[PDB]
Amino acid sequence: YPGGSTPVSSAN
Amino acid sequence: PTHADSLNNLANIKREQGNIEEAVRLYRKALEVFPEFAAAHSNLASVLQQQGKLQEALMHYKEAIRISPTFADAYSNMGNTLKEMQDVQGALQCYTRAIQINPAFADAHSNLASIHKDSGNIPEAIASYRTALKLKPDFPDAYCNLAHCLQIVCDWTDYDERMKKLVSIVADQLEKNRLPSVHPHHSMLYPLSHGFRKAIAERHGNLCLDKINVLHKPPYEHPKDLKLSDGRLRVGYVSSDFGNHPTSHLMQSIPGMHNPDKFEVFCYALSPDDGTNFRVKVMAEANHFIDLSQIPCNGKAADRIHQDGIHILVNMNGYTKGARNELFALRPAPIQAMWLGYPGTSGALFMDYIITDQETSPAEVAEQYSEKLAYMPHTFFIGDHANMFPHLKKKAVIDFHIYDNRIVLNGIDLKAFLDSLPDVKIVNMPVIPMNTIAEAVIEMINRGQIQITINGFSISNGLATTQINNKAATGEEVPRTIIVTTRSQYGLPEDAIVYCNFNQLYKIDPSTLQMWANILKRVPNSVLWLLRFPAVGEPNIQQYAQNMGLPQNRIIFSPVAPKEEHVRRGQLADVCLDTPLCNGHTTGMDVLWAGTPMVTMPGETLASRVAASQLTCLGCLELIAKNRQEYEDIAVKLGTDLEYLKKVRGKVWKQRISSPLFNTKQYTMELERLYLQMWEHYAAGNKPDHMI
Ligand SMILES: *C/C=C/C(=O)N[C@@H]1[C@@H](O)[C@H](O)[C@@H](CO)S[C@@H]1OP(=O)(O)OP(=O)(O)OC[C@H]1O[C@@H](n2ccc(=O)[nH]c2=O)[C@H](O)[C@@H]1O
Repeated sequence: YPGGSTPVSSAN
Repeated sequence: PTHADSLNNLANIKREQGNIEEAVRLYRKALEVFPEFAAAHSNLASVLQQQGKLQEALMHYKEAIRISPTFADAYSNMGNTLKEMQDVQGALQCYTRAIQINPAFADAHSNLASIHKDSGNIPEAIASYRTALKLKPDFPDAYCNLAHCLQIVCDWTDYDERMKKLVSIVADQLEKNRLPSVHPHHSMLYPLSHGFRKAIAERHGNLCLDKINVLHKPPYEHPKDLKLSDGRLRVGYVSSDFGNHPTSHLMQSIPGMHNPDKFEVFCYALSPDDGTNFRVKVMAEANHFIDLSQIPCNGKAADRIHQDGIHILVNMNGYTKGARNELFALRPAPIQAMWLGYPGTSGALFMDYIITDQETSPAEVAEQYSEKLAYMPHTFFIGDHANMFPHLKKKAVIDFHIYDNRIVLNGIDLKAFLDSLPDVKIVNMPVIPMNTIAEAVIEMINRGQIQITINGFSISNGLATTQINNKAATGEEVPRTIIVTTRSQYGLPEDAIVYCNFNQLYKIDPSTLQMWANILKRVPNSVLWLLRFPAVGEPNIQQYAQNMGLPQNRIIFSPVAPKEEHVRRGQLADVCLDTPLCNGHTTGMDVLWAGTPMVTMPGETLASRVAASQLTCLGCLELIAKNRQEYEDIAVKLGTDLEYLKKVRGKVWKQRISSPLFNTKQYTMELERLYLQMWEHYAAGNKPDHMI
């Protein structure tokens, strides 16, 4: 999010 | 010398073949014949980089550029190495420098675009990919990555041709046995046949096998019984996501819920400790926690696993960031199963099982997977919401006639606060009448104030969560204040139906937006609620919606929120419209935990069926559509037949507790049952077969 982080699945 | 040239060229093909060890040896012989051989240096660096020997790779790249100061390829390949090392500034210098030397160097433009994409600058990434494609129109890597950028921002220009182009490119690469430019983790987004998707995954598993063959490890001999482990099954969970990540947000309670009499749990982290409570919990509750990020060599790491005596090794990554599937390619364990982080087949012969379920992966469709199916009894999906977000088990509303999703309160101490109020009516949902108290809450919301006190209780504005307690904002702690959530905080109408989807925009395709527009046209009193995920997709969605006959103001965008606010604010919606191309998985558990009914249309890919499997376990078959018309009919019904909406919402609200969906203890015991099924099967000397 803005002011932080929102980790998500992502390709290697 | 030309003797050096033939050595260099032989090594190049040896690399192409994936004989990594042979290539390296020839490159070195080349440099022995002709030490000032810039290309040999650069080629050696490249195969060293392929093995993870990044410092040594850098040394030979710098050597090649020392010999040849305008060797553009060396700068570009050097920047790839720097990128893998996490040195993004270095890689930028390398790529940019390569383009100054040769502005027609397509690969360097493509490599610069990928840097822009990684940092989220999709507009700049799209622009550099287009230069790459302009300079070199047959460029599969640059085309497939451009296609993914356009997907991320919901750019559907020429969408149908793009899809056909992607299939043809993949078809051509698969025939020529090369590594396809469509990443396996993206292949459900494109209309590839199931066999192509399985083949893309298979090509990536093969990469792993090439990298470990240069180790010349002999097969491991595996335990044949449970005698050295006191009758306990040794299960090892391999993940790069033990920390602040959706994987931990789903399964962090499961290690500590294993039965110590029958199971011994080993957690192999592939990432370093990120300091969060997610990592603390898993470290504290597994029997054994091993930090394999400290052990970068896959030969030792697989040794380390094999010594622990693992019977079942659980691959929680597949082809996702941080994966180290070489570990599984080395087969340190007799049974290796894909579990929960990768929504697709690995296509790899070193993976024996995929833990799924009947609804996600019906046997009829077993051909999509290289692995044997291992059915959990309900859904294979799980979520830690009951533990992370217990303040959301109950809610109260304010009667500002009575809505369950306009002004909501949640709190661990909610009941005590309610008991301190003079007039409160139940409907079971407590309702606070519009007294002086009720106006102070609304006053705080309207005024953007962070918090207030009523009867000694702390009343927090749901938007100020990271200022009140940042660990509660992220899901690391349970909020210790009472939190107020309203439709006014998000510009949502108090007097209309709110359809929401909180997924990343890339999961929307043209068909899905058309369905959603059909739904909103039929329900004039309603809005679609979406996230700036990323914000540069917002204008494309808006435009396609307006070309579909949809005023701008029917679609309301919000920013991505911290984890707890994201889950909590789902209470404000009436209905979640799920993305059929790829469902909400984690986000589907989030929306159900808020009590919000979700309409879904299961496709054939695993990623297109997770949501329907969740609702089946939840016990809401009426929310599962068999085609687009049924999907629109279910959504329009829930937005117009308001007693039916009230009924379905109560069902979800209640069923998220009484069903197995969010029941991690029951899930951990089902998983155990399924493990012993896998083991006994193999302990009688059988090879992997389907477990139903
Ligand atoms: C089509 C590909 C789908 C995919 O990658 N799914 C994986 C799933 O299979 C794994 O099971 C999860 C790792 O264990 S991750 C992911 O599920 P998904 O529903 O796709 O969610 P993501 O897009 O990967 O991550 C979103 C993530 O961000 C949180 N969040 C969303 C909005 C917001 O405003 N704030 C916020 O914190 C969600 O809770 C969720 O973690």
